[PDB]
Amino acid sequence: SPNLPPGFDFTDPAIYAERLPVAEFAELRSAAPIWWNGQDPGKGGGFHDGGFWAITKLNDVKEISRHSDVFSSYENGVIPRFKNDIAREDIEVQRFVMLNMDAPHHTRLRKIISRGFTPRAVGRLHDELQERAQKIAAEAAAAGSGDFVEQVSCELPLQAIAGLLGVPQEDRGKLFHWSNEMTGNEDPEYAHIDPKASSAELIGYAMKMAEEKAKNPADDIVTQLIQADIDGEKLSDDEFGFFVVMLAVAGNETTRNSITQGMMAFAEHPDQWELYKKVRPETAADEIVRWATPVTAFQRTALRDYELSGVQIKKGQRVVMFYRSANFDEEVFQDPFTFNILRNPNPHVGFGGTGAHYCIGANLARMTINLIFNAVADHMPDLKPISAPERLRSGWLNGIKHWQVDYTG
Ligand code: HEM
Ligand SMILES: CC(C)CCC[C@@H](C)[C@H]1CC[C@H]2[C@@H]3CCC4=CC(=O)CC[C@]4(C)[C@H]3CC[C@]12C
Repeated sequence: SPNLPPGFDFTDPAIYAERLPVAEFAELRSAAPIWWNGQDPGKGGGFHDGGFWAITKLNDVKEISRHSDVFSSYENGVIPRFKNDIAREDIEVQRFVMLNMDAPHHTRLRKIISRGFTPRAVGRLHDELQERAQKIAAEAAAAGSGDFVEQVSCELPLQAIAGLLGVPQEDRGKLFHWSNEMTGNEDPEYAHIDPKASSAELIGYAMKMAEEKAKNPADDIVTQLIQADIDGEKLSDDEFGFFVVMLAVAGNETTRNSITQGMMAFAEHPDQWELYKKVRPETAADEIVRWATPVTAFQRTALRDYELSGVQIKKGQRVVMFYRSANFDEEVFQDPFTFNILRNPNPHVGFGGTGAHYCIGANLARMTINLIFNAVADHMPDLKPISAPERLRSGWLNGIKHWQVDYTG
């Protein structure tokens, strides 16, 4: 049996508020790479099934991710932890998010939304995003010091997703705050905010945008979605609203945490920061995503009994894929605990295990990361931290809320 504290739960948001449980994941990969993480009644983060299988090795993450015929996103959704008292209907409403759909309906909605994330569509955004990155870093730098998360990390992904959606840059703050409220609900900084109401506020905004784009269509996702046809029928209001929920959250709660944690890594590894500033290599974004693993974990539910790496998984049981563990898998990566911005091949699973749900934003994310680090290297090459990062209290999202830095060092 692995050497862990009795009752230890790898989805416990109390851990992530303080730290990433790196030695605990390392202990599972060594001792029990697929391991039954039991959960006491009422302590299941919204699930009441006694616990789940912790999946810690990259090969097993791929096998689950790539066989969605067996491992369902729809049955319990993919988020493995909510507040302990969330109502089951409030988990099930998240089946209106494409991330939580299975084929065939998943297939139809993904085919539509992917039309706006083609490699040449993303490549067409380069100059715009570059111009924004330089402005963001110049403005942060002129302030001398401050919160890197708010001044640097959040802006470029937030502008990017607002521009893609068709949100006027003037209302971009609204998306960001609603996304933070919906994903921060277990953190004391978001105390007294009902995430259901924040979802409803964003959805209401999305419906205002749908009326705006119905009269004034434009080259943007809201226009695309309200015009979409599935075999003759428009997206339902529920699916349209939750499309914007999903996109606002993916846009505002992933890339910014890779950027904060990439800069944390560069502060800890000055060797790699000098190399980055000189060469600006095209492999840096992927090492930043491996090192940052912005999504710690997503889950699936077995639709039939299934043998995985000698372990018998039962129909109806949850498997929780710890990307944070897989991205440090000693049998995959040469020196996983070395931050190496030249690492290649780099078969990390920051964007999941591949298969039907693979991140549609991955190339956008990598562009965003490269553009913002080039701008930070240009405008604040000697930045240094002032105090420790403040981590988000979440049992699946690996967030940095705030991080005080001196842009001058
Ligand atoms: C470094 C940044 C990002 C990370 C680490 C990340 C990570 C992920 C992960 C782990 C998944 C689940 C994949 C799976 O289950 O196989 C996913 C799905 C998805 N992501 Fe990303 N993401 C990032 C940025 C973005 C951005 C910027 C957007 C869009 C603007 C985006 C849009 C989506 C969408 C729509 C899905 C659902 C795809 C589906 O279910 O078919 N992501 N992402
Ligand atoms: C990487 C991206 C694709 C991830 C996107 C995950 C999104 C869809 C998830 C993450 C947290 C989820 C929210 C959790 C809080 C919550 C409680 C409810 O009672 C209503 C639904 C909401 C408001 C959920 C809606 C769907 C959200 C916003």
